[PDB]
Amino acid sequence: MSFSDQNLIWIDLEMTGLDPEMHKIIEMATIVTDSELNILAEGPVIAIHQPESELAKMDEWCTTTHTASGLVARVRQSQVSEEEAIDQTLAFLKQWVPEGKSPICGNSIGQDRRFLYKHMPRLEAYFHYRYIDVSTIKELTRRWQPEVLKEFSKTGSHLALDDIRESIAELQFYRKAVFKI
Ligand code: NA
Repeated sequence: MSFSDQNLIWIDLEMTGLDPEMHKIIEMATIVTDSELNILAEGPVIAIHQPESELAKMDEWCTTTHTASGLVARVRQSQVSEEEAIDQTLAFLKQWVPEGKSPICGNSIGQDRRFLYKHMPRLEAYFHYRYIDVSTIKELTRRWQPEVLKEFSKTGSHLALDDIRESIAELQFYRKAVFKI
């Protein structure tokens, strides 16, 4: 419909920890915006099944966070593997953005990209090599005019779709508050 090579692919992952070689993806969500950050479509929100032995690698922060959000129960119930999650996400993205054109967009998105390289390389390959990291702008704002940051707050629920929605809202806030373009 509004298929364009200027559209942006936003992605957030939840994981069993911080180390791609050790840990696993347990949730993925994607959103497509246009170049002006208008949300065009939300993609599959997928709790990815992992066996107990992988969930058992989670530290206290991960265990309490992902249990209290209901994600662990959804992971245990899920019948969707990483490959099926890739397939579903690619089938969605191909309707909105061409392959290789959108940077990866989100908060500290380098960490997510590391997990994509290791666990979902077919999905990583869909992104342009660049990064649109909203936390880059957060950090520069904290240093150049930190009082701006008191005007925006995040819930930070670690539900992947809600957090990527917050990432977009954060960048929308920055465009009005710290940008002049
Ligand atoms: Na994240």
